[PDB]
Amino acid sequence: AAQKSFRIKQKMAKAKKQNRPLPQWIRLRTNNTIRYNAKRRNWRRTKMNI
Amino acid sequence: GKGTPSFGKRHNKSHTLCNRCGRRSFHVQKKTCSSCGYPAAKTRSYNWGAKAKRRHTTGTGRMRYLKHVSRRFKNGFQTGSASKA
Amino acid sequence: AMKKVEDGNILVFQVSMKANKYQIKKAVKELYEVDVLKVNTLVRPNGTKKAYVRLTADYDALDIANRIGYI
Amino acid sequence: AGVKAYELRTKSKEQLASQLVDLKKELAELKVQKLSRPSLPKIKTVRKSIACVLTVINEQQREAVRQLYKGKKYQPKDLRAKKTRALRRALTKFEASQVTEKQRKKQIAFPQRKYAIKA
Amino acid sequence: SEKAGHQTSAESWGTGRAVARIPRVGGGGTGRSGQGAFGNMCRGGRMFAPTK
RNA sequence: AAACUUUCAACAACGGAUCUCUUGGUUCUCGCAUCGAUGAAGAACGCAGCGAAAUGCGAUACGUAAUGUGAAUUGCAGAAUUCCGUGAAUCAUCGAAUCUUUGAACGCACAUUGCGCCCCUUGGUAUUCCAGGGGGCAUGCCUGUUUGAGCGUCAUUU
RNA sequence: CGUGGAGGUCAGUGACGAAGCCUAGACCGUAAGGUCGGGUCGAACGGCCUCUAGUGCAGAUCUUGGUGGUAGUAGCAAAUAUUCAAAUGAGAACUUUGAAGACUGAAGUGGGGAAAGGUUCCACGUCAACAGCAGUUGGACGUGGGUUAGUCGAUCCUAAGAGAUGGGGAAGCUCCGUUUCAAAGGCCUGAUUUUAUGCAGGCCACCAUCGAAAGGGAAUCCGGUUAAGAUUCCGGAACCUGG
RNA sequence: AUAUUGGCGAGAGACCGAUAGCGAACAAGUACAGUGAUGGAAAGAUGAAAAGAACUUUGAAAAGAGAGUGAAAAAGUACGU
Ligand SMILES: [Mg+2]
Ligand SMILES: [Mg+2]
Ligand SMILES: [Mg+2]
Ligand SMILES: [Mg+2]
Ligand SMILES: [Mg+2]
Ligand SMILES: [Mg+2]
Ligand SMILES: [Mg+2]
Ligand SMILES: [Mg+2]
Ligand SMILES: [Mg+2]
Ligand SMILES: [Mg+2]
Ligand SMILES: [Mg+2]
Ligand SMILES: [Mg+2]
Ligand SMILES: [Mg+2]
Ligand SMILES: [Mg+2]
Ligand SMILES: [Mg+2]
Ligand SMILES: [Mg+2]
Ligand SMILES: [Mg+2]
Ligand SMILES: [Mg+2]
Ligand SMILES: [Mg+2]
Ligand SMILES: [Mg+2]
Ligand SMILES: [Mg+2]
Ligand SMILES: [Mg+2]
Ligand SMILES: [Mg+2]
Ligand SMILES: [Mg+2]
Ligand SMILES: [Mg+2]
Ligand SMILES: [Zn+2]
Repeated sequence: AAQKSFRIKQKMAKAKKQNRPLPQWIRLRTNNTIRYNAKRRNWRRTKMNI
Repeated sequence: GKGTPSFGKRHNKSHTLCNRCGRRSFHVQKKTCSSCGYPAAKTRSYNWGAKAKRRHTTGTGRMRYLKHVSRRFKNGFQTGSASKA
Repeated sequence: AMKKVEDGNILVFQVSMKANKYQIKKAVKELYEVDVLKVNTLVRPNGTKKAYVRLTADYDALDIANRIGYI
Repeated sequence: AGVKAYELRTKSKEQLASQLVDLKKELAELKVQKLSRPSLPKIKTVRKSIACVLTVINEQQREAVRQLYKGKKYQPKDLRAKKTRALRRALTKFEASQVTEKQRKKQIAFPQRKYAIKA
Repeated sequence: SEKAGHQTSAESWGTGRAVARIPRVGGGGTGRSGQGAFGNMCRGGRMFAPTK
């Protein structure tokens, strides 16, 4: 949809920011259990339903 | 071919985002949220949907104002400020 | 953006979403006492408002660039 | 470093506004360097100074208006007590202890005496 | 707890599909869909004669 | 006779049972009574030197002010004068403030960041046009003020 | 006979190895089972007298999880089809360049769009997984860059319709109804120029709002320009609305 | 004087012990499917301390063989048993 509403574009931007792997230095912190960004999204595997 | 060949035709959205719930359940041709019943005054919730109520009841949000009520009650709603002993 | 400056006499700024062309115009005019020709805006895909500003011939974008402090 | 509230309390409005604009200017000038320099923690002190200065301004203003309405009723809807809803809507002790003439007379006549049973 | 193993909406698939007649959870696409519940033998189902 | 098949044993495999742990859960008892038009519960979007989440926060944005404690935080660099001190801390406490866009949601609407109106102020040679800033404009209801309407009706005029 | 827990007792056992696990090694009982030696391991456990129970598995097309024989088998065969040399690389049928042979044949395998998709676009590095073979390649992975309007659209009007207010039903969430049984207003003109604006006038009956990215509608073209943007930028030349 | 699976603050158990116990001992009402009402998971444990394997050698590289820390690498981030 080339003609899209501002709210949709806002969601677009947020998703684009969220799509990212871990800032690696997290894995060094004390008592860290995080391993990978389990909530990553990909445009071929899981549609947004918005 | 009522199955797979038909499934190719579905490209017109019926529900979109609710200004209140933000769940994409706003049936447009009726102008009504399914989850919130947005245009209506009160929230749309029912007693049989236990999990439904549990997914939205109080305490699952930020409680931007309710969190400090207990603190204020404990301290008796004092006014003024400390005294710098 | 750097190319734009020394070629088009253009400055590039990121501006708060609530701003509008009038507000950018007046703000630049008083922040840098430069005379502005026109303002041209858009929203980048990351949700920030990018504004190109074109200054009249009486001023040099490059000359004020290093004065602002980035070059 | 940064500014300290206790000596900021002493200055007057004009000095405050001038200081605030100086701090904003310094913030922008430091921000522009930040994008080229890989890392630059001096943001924190500047922004906290902004916060402190604005807070001092706000206290000064509200104190002034509080004095201006001091000692007379009907002061604005957000300077009085934000206790609750119910507490605001309940009776104040003045009327809560209001009693009819008949009741007051009867209580004065026959108060509950204080007695004991040993002998 | 009284509500043990019942906070769901399962039901039987009935015969004819070469599976057990245990009631099973609906839905789909989440790994939990299709397993059993409500049974003393089901994983995560209620116990026998819940202690009162 | 080998290979092949089968059984058992040692070692190496696949798999995570068993054993032992537990900041969790479950039930019982005791005490307390505190949400919201001064804008609640809830939602969206944003905020960090280096962040995706959880947690915290609202353009004063992992926070400001106030009090107490009295030397840190930590994954890396930085800050150190703040160390016999109106003073570190993602500390504790918490009475002062900010509180984006929303939300019963309140100028009119909303699949839009749409369209109004009033007051004060600033510039554009301006009461009328354009623009910037600040403050305003819901409904039902109660008491009161002010202005009204009806041959419903009273008196008084010529 | 055995199991999870409880009261008592053996001043019970143990980092000089408790619990568990393996052992065609041993002993005891008809059995349920118990006991020992050897290896492995690393932190608690047992006997006896009593108490209590969510207490003993082969099955239930049982439930969850795991793994086989089948088997390196079925198979990987529509859309006419590929070939030579060089370059790159450890590696080349599958990457690039050149050379050749081909097809789509303008109701195209071409050039743009609407619904939807949401960074796939473009650049740099890179191949653990994905592209049911390969892979130096990619719509994959990692780090970044990129979308510019007075004139293109939305917003503006109304259609089929939806829907407040005045009102009337219903115990009630709420239902009807759209100019309806309503006291449903703003408009010009001047006046005063203390002065904001009532005080002078006259006018007018309909009477909210939403509802089209293909209906109605004010206005822009040409050349050039990037890795990616253009009727949006640059250059030149115009037009509309409001004052 | 009585009720109370909600809220807030406390105290306990002949309760369960990671397929049990709330569904959730973890970034759980999250990941995920459905237009929607709704449906809804899996996943706890190296070691006292990272001391998380310097250096050599074969390999394009992943890796391997040595060397080394550790009481143990029959603990090597595919980490107790
Ligand atoms: Mg259709
Ligand atoms: Mg439809
Ligand atoms: Mg634009
Ligand atoms: Mg054996
Ligand atoms: Mg042993
Ligand atoms: Mg141990
Ligand atoms: Mg049983
Ligand atoms: Mg069995
Ligand atoms: Mg049997
Ligand atoms: Mg079976
Ligand atoms: Mg064959
Ligand atoms: Mg074959
Ligand atoms: Mg075939
Ligand atoms: Mg044609
Ligand atoms: Mg195209
Ligand atoms: Mg393959
Ligand atoms: Mg391969
Ligand atoms: Mg591409
Ligand atoms: Mg209606
Ligand atoms: Mg319209
Ligand atoms: Mg034209
Ligand atoms: Mg293009
Ligand atoms: Mg031009
Ligand atoms: Mg060992
Ligand atoms: Mg071990
Ligand atoms: Zn909703």
